[PDB]
Amino acid sequence: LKVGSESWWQSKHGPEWQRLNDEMFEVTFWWRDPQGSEEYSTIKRVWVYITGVTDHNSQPQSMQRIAGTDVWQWTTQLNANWRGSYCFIPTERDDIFSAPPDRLELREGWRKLLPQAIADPLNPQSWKGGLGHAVSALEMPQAPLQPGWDCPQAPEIPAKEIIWKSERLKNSRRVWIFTTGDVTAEERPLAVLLDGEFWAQSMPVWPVLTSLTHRQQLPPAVYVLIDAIDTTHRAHELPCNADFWLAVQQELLPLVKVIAPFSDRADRTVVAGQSFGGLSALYAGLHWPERFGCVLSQSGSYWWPHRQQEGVLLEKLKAGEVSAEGLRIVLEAGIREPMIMRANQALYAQLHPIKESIFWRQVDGGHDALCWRGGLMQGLIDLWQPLF
Ligand code: NA
Repeated sequence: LKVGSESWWQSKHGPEWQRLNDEMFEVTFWWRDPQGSEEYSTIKRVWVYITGVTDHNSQPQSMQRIAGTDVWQWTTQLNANWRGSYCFIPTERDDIFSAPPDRLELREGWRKLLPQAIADPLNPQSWKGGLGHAVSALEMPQAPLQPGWDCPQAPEIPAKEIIWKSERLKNSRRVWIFTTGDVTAEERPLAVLLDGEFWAQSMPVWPVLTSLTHRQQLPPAVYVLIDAIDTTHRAHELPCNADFWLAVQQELLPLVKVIAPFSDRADRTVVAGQSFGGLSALYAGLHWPERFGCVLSQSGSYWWPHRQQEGVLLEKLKAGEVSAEGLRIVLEAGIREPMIMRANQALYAQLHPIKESIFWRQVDGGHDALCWRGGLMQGLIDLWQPLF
């Protein structure tokens, strides 16, 4: 009842929202200063950073402290269909975002601040982000269902983590092997997931796949999740790197097959990734359609390597150096990530001769795992649907 008191804080479990109109909701966020009120606290600003929203040309506004309390509060508006992740940035600095600002001023600003990002401690839905700070989930009421995520179930057989020591790549990484449905299942499709460490540890997919397979949305299957190791490895290995996929095919999969047998049918073999991983996943089906006949690409980085020039994959597809023949593809991108959107549309245009084998999807979200988690499940559902 009295704002900022223990009992008041008790009633707070993350942001609260209410409809403004048909299109928008108003949303309020609270952060509690561990250090107490103005007198006792060194905190000068708290920034709310919302993925795909905070980035998109006016001056950022801080949370404001309610005078005399440990409460910081900030209100904004969000689209009814929107879902995405956010973080708080409590900082002792007062120099960032003072000017009334250039697009590059903004980016620089957030670059300086993002190292101090934290998840909302009162939001139960928080995870270690992909960018070395924790984040929290926010979903507006009309955001679409994400298959399986609302009714996770304990895995029947927990995933096995092995170390894959690659002779070709001269490195070691974690691989997680997870099998679903009935043990005796024969000719189980294989799905390979890039950024495996994220989907194995940060936002574990196990209980969601379990849930969907139990209700026969997904066939019994073998999932192989590959650790990207770190940012540098990832940026070398994922974007169009033949040696990565030759190692995967010649060393990793034959190991996985003796531990967890799966089908050698390309037409049910899935390769799934996001950004560099989506690009990688397509690159794999274009060059080894005998092994990978199904591609799940979400927010694929089709601009690669050019951070106003076509990406190399698109160029090689234009030139007929590679064909998308013998492929089923889920191709997904968010509207709140405009440059990714454009690259994906350019690819889609190019894939015209193979247009009807493509599940083309747009989304009200950004470059954000909270959005991807749904499209990942739905994409696996679409690709495997002919097995039903
Ligand atoms: Na639930």
